[PDB]
Amino acid sequence: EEEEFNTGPLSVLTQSVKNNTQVLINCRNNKKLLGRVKAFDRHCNMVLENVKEMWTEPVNKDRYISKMFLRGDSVIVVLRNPLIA
Amino acid sequence: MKLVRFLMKLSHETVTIELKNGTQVHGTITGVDVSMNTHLKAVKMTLKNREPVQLETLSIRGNNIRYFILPDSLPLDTLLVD
Amino acid sequence: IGVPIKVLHEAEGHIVTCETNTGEVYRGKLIEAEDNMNCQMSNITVTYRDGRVAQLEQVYIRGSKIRFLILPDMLKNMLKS
Amino acid sequence: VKEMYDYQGRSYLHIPQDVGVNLRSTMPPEKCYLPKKQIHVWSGHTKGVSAVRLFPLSGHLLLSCSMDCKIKLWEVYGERRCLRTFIGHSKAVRDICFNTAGTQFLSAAYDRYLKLWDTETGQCISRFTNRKVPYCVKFNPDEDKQNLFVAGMSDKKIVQWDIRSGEIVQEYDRHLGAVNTIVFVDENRRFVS
Amino acid sequence: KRVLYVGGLAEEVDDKVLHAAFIPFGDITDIQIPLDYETEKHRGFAFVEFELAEDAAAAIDNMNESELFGRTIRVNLAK
Amino acid sequence: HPPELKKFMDKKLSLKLNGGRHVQGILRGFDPFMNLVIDECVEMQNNIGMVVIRGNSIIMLEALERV
Amino acid sequence: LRSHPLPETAVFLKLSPESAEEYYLKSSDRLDEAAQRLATVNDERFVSKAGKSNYHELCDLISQNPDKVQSLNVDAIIRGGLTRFTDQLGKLWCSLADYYIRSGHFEKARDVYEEAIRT
Amino acid sequence: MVQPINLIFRYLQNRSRIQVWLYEQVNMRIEGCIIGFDEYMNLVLDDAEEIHSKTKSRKQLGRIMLKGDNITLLQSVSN
Amino acid sequence: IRPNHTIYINNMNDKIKKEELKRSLYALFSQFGHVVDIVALKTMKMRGQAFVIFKELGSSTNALRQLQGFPFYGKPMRIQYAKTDSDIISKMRG
Amino acid sequence: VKLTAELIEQAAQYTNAVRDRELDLRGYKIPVIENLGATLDQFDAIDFSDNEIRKLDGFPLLRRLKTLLVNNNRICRIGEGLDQALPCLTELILTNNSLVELGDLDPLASLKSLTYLSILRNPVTNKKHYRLYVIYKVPQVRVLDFQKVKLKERQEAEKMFK
Amino acid sequence: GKSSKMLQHIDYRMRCILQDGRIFIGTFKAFDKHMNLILCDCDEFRKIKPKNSKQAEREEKRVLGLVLLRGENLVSMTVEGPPPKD
Amino acid sequence: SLPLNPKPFLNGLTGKPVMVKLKWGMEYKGYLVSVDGYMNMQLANTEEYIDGALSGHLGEVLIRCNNVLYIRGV
RNA sequence: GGAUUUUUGGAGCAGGGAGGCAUCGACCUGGUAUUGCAGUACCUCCAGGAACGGUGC
Repeated sequence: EEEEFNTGPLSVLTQSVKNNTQVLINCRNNKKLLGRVKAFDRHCNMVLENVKEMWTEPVNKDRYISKMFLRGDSVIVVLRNPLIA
Repeated sequence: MKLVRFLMKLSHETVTIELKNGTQVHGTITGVDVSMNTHLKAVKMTLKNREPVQLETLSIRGNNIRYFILPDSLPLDTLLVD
Repeated sequence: IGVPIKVLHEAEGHIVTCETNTGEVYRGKLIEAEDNMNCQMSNITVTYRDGRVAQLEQVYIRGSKIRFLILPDMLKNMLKS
Repeated sequence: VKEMYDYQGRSYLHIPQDVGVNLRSTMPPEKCYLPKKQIHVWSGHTKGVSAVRLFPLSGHLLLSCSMDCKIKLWEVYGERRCLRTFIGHSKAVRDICFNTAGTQFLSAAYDRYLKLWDTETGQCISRFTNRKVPYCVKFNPDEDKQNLFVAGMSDKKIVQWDIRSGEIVQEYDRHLGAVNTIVFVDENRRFVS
Repeated sequence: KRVLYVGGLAEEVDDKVLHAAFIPFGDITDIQIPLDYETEKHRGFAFVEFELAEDAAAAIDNMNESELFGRTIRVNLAK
Repeated sequence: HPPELKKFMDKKLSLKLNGGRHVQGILRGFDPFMNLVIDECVEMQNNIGMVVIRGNSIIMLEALERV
Repeated sequence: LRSHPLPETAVFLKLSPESAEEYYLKSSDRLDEAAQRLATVNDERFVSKAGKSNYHELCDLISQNPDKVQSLNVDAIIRGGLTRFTDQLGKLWCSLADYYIRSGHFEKARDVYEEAIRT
Repeated sequence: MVQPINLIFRYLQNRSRIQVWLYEQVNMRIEGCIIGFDEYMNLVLDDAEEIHSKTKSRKQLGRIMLKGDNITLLQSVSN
Repeated sequence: IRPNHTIYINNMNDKIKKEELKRSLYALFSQFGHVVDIVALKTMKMRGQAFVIFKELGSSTNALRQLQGFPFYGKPMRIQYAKTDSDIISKMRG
Repeated sequence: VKLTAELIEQAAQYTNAVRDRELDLRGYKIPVIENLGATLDQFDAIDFSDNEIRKLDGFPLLRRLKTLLVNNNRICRIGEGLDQALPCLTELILTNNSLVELGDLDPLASLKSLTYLSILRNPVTNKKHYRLYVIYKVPQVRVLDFQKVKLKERQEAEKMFK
Repeated sequence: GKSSKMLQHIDYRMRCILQDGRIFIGTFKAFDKHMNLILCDCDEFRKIKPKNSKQAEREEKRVLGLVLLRGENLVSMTVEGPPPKD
Repeated sequence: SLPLNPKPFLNGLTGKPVMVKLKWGMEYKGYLVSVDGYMNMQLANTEEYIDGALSGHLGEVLIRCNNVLYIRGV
């Protein structure tokens, strides 16, 4: 199982936790959560730090959330990048 | 690993939860179970496009949760230990 | 096996009302109720979302696509739990 | 007992339907298993069963041969019920075979006779003669020729019988001594005696 | 859960006696007593079906091991 | 478990599917997921022949025959 | 019984009068209902006494004993002993719960019943 | 009785061109030749097409693996 | 053609929609006894016709004699006993 | 043989030939329509044929009742608050009853959904202008006595009685 | 640990919120793994949950009776009133 | 081909340029790095095509399995 | 005592916008065909009418 977290597509999350790097999460709510992965699981539940939530309403909006838990079903996409840099 | 276990440790914390249907829930956790079914007390719940209502107790089916906003104080590194 | 499920099986042979996930409302005799809530019924009255009614002899609805069921009050009198 | 008919008119062969899994079922169920636990005694027979065979298509029914001159059908699902008994042989029944479609049924006994049966009534449809005791008998597998019987005889020969005529179609004399068993290596085309 | 088994019935007990003994718990829909036609007497047991399962339950609790016609009876869900 | 559908085998049926979609045809078989084989199927009308309906998307069925 | 059903649909004091006037086991349940209604005091216990006059009954009386524990004491214990069930240890459990907080010479008497043959 | 999975196995063997009804999307359907499939009804389609019922327009796809999540219905087409 | 539970009607105005035809047929024929079912199609073959099935046979005979040539939606209906027994009757009998 | 709750509870209940839920109250010799509350508003149709009812009245509020078959009774009068207890009454079959005066049919004007009306074999039928009178006073009817109410009849009924 | 969080509210009158946004108020008598619920003397509300709305408290109320709700379509529950004694 | 199944097809397509359509109509073109048992998908040098038009160049991307409509090699 | 009849779950996420367009269906006037023994998407055709009904943007 660890092997599948380590080398499979979830290695994106595994890599973000290890390097304390930022990732953008496109989300079902049409919102995007930008931050660092403290923890994750099979379902893509996550505990996130320094989250910048961004969305639109046209008007763009954002808000800072230091500490939060995301239920993984809401995940559409998870992006790793030269974002942290 | 199983992050629901982490949430199960948060009894007596106060949190804000955003629901899948947009509803916002602020209250004190009395219990999270294995299905992430969450139970609270002293709850101020604001359905999208209403003024808040206060409930002494509220019980949420786990699947209907989008995300929890945790106390800034929360010592995550402690809670992530098993 | 769940407590509500046992009570559902108890309503077999009684007149029950069923609303689907799409809000169509089916009233008639419950012939068979499966464990997963799959429902065989007969001599139905169906009331659509526009309000109109129709009549059907025989129906079978998948459990997942049921929102809820109304059972007789004859059952109410499983008080142990 | 009082079997007669079941349900609303369903035969004691036509549909397996109730049992977990599916009789129509693809040929390989899965990676196979070996059993420890025994479920049904069955009995009925006061003498050792001569033979046991399942049912054409999928194991819906099971059929047994008694040396008490008797043949019995069974659920084959561990179910208590034995369907309809058959009686009509003088001496112990040696072997049997089923109609590929599954409606007819054939038995051979040491009484020098061979009988064609209606699996749905127990009716002795036809009896085939000849002096020699008949050992293993098969029914042609091919859809085209369900009609032909192939009977192996103690007296060297194998004989094809036209079911409709009841007459001998084709004798096979090449073999020496007794014939024990006949299979079909490829349906219709060949068989190994 | 509406049908009860009732055993340990004395010879004098019949469907009328059973109706009278169990009706205090609730309405009854059926009472069956298997008979031996060679003797014309019952075999010592019967099945009593209540209209409501809750009533059948109360009957089991109060009638099991109770006395009827001088002897102890046995009462429980039939199946 | 199997769905209890043997009663409906080889009968003409009216199938309400998600998306407000409706088809009619003869039941030729099923599996534990309630996936169906429907023969002589008609989209409600245009004839589509023998088809597979995934049980997932089956809302309701109604017999057009007496069972 | 249908009149009792329509009266049940009508159903609280006057309904209790209609029920008591209507009043085998159903009358006892109606008596327990009269006790639950009257207690909503001692008069309800009197209704429990009339319910005892109606006679099951033992169970109901035992329940009533739970509602008023220090109310009658030895008299309540006598009501228990007067009942007469052939086994009926559960009553011994009731006396046991009564003694956890009661004691006295009476506790010893309760223990003595305990000596009585059963299991 | 024909089992649904087997029908598919037939579609596969036949190389009949197949038209798929998708879940909760009526304006588009998918077409192709089933080359293989799995226990989840996930399909490998060849020379596949998006079919716009509204626009009468076809989008050319080639090698497609369609998740079974989307499958409402499976039909065969002569084309 | 012997008396039958089912009556065959022809010479009916085929412009009436099928569900309306069946409902008026039911209404009209209810006066003689319970009508179990009505079979009426608009195919070329079957248009302008209907089979009305009654629980009681006496009801069918009374209907036949009393409504022969009754003006229905403009035309005089022609009634006769059906050639065969209705499937529903055969199932209800055996 | 009063129409009672007990009577209704043992009465044949079924899905009729036109696919509606119908209650069978035929041939009981009922004289007065009463106690319909016990049907619990669960029927689309109620068959009261071959009884002895005198007045079409006495109904509770029944929202699902759409068809009333009242053949071979003794109906001589129609109650005045019928729409208040039967709002969706769409079909009324009164064949072979006792309505004698055109004015006795007046209460049917208040049944807003009434579309199928049959009054055959009633003395009232032979009264001069019976058809035009019904058409003008109960315009919501589309089929009268199994014949289509046509435009020309409506106009003709507009002249007379205007 | 305790499993009680549902069992506590059993027998109580409960306000249950559905996924479409309906309000089911009934006596909470049973539940299960899926949160399929058994609700006695159950009514449905659509427009409001009253907190003493001076105009009226009740619009689009429907009496249902004995209801079994499937857990799939349940969102949440709060205590509405104490158990009826009966 | 002689039966070509979902799983092998996807495995053959690892190391290759793919495009994934999601149920929601977004499209993502990139090199398929890997897939897992649940058919979650990992792209590199991802690009986003919405309305079939290049929207955003995104880099390395995880797509949750339940979102996927279909995958195409391209 | 996490592998298909409970309790280690296959769930999940997604709806407002505006104050005409597209499709489906009865439908209403005239006139016209059809007279046949049935178990049903729907049911003649021809011309005219829709300040009709539903669904989506």
